[PDB]
Amino acid sequence: MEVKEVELELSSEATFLSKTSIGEITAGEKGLNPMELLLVSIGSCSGVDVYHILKKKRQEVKDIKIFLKGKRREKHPKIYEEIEIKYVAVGKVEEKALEQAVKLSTEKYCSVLAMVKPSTNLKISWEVKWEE
Amino acid sequence: MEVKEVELELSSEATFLSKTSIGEITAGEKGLNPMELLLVSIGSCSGVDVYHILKKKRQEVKDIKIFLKGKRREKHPKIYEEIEIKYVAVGKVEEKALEQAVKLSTEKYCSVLAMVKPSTNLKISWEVKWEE
Repeated sequence: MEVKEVELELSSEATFLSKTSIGEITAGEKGLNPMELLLVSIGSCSGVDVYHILKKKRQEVKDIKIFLKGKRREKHPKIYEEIEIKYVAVGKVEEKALEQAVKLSTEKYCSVLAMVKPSTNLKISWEVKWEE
Repeated sequence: MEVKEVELELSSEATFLSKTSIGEITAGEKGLNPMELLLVSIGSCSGVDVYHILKKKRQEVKDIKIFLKGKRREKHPKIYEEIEIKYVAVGKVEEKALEQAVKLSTEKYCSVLAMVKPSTNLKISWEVKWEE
């Protein structure tokens, strides 16, 4: 069982300097918004999967853009009732390759997404911009 | 329904520059680790709750340290089978005040934590270091 550890310490009002393996970032009221960070966590996790999968399937990736939008419940806790994720692959990428990468990631490989899926409505979409 | 939005773009191999409301951070294989970021997201979210609650209940906070440890499943998706969160309040803080803040946060206010709770075993603990 791989162990992941982070440590937070108050830096400013309701804000925390957060120590991770690569460095420290400020998260909180006056720093990176916590719920936006959750989306970044989801996007990067899945993004890592899509990148490796597209590469394994011989696609030529010039760039990968991932857009995430979350709609929060109005009452506490204000979790995301819905999360929209749109994947845009740029380069010589076949739509079928991107679809496989997205589905394997969202349904099997991305750990962050697997942890929140049961608590929200996930809407996934994707598109390719063929470029040389 | 408040809407939160972030946008990611490939920056280096399997890494993404992630645009949020305060700025951009690198998340991925060569940047902030995605699963460590989830822990930072959880810690800061809850941390924001604890800070405000302790303040409302007239406690004199000199500092707040939050330690999070996650134990991941060995098979995909490698979600956290367990997440340990330890809250340390420093200053003129009564243990009862910290307990109330932690429980209200973990059971009602923190949105990030509410989204992953159903998928893992959460172990919460706390302590105060009385300081003047």
